[PDB]
Amino acid sequence: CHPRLSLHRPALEDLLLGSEANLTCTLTGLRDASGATFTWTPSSGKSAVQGPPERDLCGCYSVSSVLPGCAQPWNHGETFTCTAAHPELKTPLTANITKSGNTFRPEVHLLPPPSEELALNELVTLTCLARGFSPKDVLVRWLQGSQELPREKYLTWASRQEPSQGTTTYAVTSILRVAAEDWKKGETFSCMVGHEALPLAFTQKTIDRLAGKPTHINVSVVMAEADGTCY
Amino acid sequence: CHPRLSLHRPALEDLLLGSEANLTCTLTGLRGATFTWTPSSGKSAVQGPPERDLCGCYSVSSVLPGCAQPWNHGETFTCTAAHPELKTPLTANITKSGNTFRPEVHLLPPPSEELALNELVTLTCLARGFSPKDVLVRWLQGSQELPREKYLTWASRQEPSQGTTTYAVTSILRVAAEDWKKGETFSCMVGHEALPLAFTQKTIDRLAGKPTHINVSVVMA
Amino acid sequence: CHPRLSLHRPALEDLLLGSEANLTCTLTGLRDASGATFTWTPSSGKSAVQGPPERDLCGCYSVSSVLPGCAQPWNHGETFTCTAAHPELKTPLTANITKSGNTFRPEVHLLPPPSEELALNELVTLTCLARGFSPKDVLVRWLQGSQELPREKYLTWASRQEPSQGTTTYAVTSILRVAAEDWKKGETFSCMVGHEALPLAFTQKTIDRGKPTHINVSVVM
Ligand SMILES: *[C@@H]1O[C@H](CO)[C@@H](O)[C@H](O)[C@H]1NC(C)=O
Ligand SMILES: *[C@@H]1O[C@H](CO)[C@@H](O)[C@H](O)[C@H]1NC(C)=O
Repeated sequence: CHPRLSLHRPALEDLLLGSEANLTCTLTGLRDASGATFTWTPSSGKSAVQGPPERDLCGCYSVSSVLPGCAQPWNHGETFTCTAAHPELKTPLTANITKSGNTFRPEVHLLPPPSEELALNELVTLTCLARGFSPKDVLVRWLQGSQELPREKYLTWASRQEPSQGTTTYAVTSILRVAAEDWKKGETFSCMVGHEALPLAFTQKTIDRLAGKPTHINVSVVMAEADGTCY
Repeated sequence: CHPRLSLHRPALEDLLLGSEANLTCTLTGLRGATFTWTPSSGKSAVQGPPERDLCGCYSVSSVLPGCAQPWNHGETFTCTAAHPELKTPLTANITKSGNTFRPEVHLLPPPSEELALNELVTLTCLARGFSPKDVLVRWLQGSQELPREKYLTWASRQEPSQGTTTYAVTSILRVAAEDWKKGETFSCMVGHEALPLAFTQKTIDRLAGKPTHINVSVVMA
Repeated sequence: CHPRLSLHRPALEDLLLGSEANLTCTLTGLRDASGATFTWTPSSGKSAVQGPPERDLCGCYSVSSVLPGCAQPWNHGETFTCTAAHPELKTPLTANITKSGNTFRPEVHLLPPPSEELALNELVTLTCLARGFSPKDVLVRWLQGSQELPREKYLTWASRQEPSQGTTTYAVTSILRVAAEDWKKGETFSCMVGHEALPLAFTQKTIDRGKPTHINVSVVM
């Protein structure tokens, strides 16, 4: 069928936890093949390698090419443009992308286990909610004590758009299931959220047994010398 | 392109609420068609009036109506289709699922960091541990059901265990702080196949997250 | 005394569990010739099937038929008609029924357990109360935790009419007794109420061991 061309921003985990930041420019809907080429406006090292094509719906050619080393121009607010010409269309196509403006930072919340899970004494679950952030890219990582847990032990959903009270914002959730003996020893668990709009690119919250559905509040205030010639 | 057919279970929103439960046998082809179910059941099917998709095969489908009871009784349905552009007549079949499990529903109180801004408070509903992945989530305020455009539910993913295969889902609802202060109640209902009464409900209000007792001691010495 | 004809309405249990529906049209009063054939105004393919002439006392052998498949036109608001022909009645008569209108949503309350029997520590009584619904049809079931109890552990009264301002509503009650051991431990219980004026066909209220907060403030000099 008829072709199309798009442009994709770099992935979030490589801009936060990494060094390299590859853009990409793809070309789908091509009939058989091409000996095509691309165009990038900053080209101080633009080894735009292509690689092999893939096979798409019913039979289609889909080839693409990436551009390495573009982290600090992306963070400074620059602009990138891709444009390709090929046999199987009349005119060259074009596309552009830029770093987003007018963003918001998330509100992170970590919730204690429900009351009826603590009685059966087998496993408990903790919930991590992030809310109200403007681009839809986000990461979630869990810790036990001060050591990171492996990725295959929890479940994270996707970022979706919430009902509107003004500006459009997003939200995401996650749950982690831990042993009910570690909750009663006094171990602490922590939830980390990384986003484009946060100051140092990560923030965290922490919870344990004494903080959350506490059923007891103990506080003792001692004031030593209230009548004591304050100079 | 390529020819391919499938069957589809009836939708849960009509198996649970009001019994008009259809059963659809679709097919992608014409690179006139027939269908035949193994229960004849008197009332014949309809042939789909043949939308095409994605520059490819002009797809046609068929719908057998009235399958609310024998789906629940445990029968088997098969659909066999035929087209001139096919070598042999194709087939598939579908039944009701075995070894099901019922979900555990929890409604969580809002976080303490949020009530100090006087804007809106958020409530969180969680359903966990059910084996067939079809489920419904609805919210209420008192007795009035809220419209669908007022809240947000996610998809029903598969949770990481090793015993068997179970699933989970979440949902949030943001209500006004003045209604939370006034003492109104909000509910979360969940519909599933494996529940004996098809629904279960949890309720919450501004109390019952409040602590049991507080001990303060000031020592002026 | 006269051989009378009547018409019923479908039972709320299977109408709310969704799988089928019935509608029965009765003639009794005299043991006559069993030429009792019955005429229904609509027929959704499968017509009426009369059973046996079911026996009764002192010659009052009844004759009555029932057609199946009356979920969708009954819920939409159709108007059904029944008439019979058996030789004693030479001039039979019309029987029209209709889904009721102007319904009210009920109010359900669960009351905690009087401390007079809580002092004795043998058993406690829980009371579920419904009030303010327009037709005289309910379903009351009890649960514990997330498991449903069998129907022989509790009793339930019938639906009386309350006298109040202007219009006519109704009320039901029931009573459950449970061991004080796990109730002291903290096991939770719940009461469900089924009605056709509710949007999702059910409501549910739970209860658990309403206490306020204790506050201890001490100053030491
Ligand atoms: C980016 O592309 C859009 C077309 O989607 C165009 O309207 C806009 O002017 C372009 N901006 C730049 C800076 O090229
Ligand atoms: C029916 O479906 C089962 C699996 O769902 C399949 O193994 C079988 O071949 C099908 N056909 C029959 C029983 O004719």
